[PDB]
Amino acid sequence: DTPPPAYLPPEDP
Amino acid sequence: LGPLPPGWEVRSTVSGRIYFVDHNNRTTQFTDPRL
Repeated sequence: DTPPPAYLPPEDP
Repeated sequence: LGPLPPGWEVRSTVSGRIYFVDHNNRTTQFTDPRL
C-alpha cells in the first residue's frame, strides 16, 4: 500500500 | 514476528491493510509486529 496516514483512534470490528 | 507494544492502536481497513496509529509516542507504520 501507500505510505501510512496520520494517526487516528481505531475503527475495528 | 512476536510482541505488540502497549499504546499501539490498530487502525484497520477492509482493504486488508492494518496500519499503525500509536497514540502514545504518536507514530505510524505499516509493519505489524504481531505477524
